[PDB]
Amino acid sequence: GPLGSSKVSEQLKCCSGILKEMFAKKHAAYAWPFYKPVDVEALGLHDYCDIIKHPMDMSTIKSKLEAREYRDAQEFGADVRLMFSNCYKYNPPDHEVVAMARKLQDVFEMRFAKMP
Amino acid sequence: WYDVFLTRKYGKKKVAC
Ligand SMILES: [N]
Repeated sequence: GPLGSSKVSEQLKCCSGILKEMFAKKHAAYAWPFYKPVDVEALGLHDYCDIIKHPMDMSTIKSKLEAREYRDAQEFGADVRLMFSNCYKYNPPDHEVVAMARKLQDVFEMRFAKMP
Repeated sequence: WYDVFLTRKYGKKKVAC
């Protein structure tokens, strides 16, 4: 049968829809800690860069996706998961922000599991 | 949002909202 050529382009369209959902006001009560880079110095989190090698957040992910800086859905998903796994490394497991991260990550992973 | 006063005061995240 005929060959195709647009797997990558449909993957990234799917990714923008997932990010749009993640940014939706419906999730704001638990998504807000992930909107913007952790302001390490302003917040006095002097140990953050001792624990976290590569900070990531959804505004940065949005900027990268809209600047075409992801090759495919795998690269987009890796940054999303990096931002969550940073949260889990830095904060205690019973911290309020970890519960918020796990809830938002359910939103992401549910949709990321689906075929585009 | 973060309670910045308290986040700085204890060097761990404190949620304000
Ligand atoms: N909060």
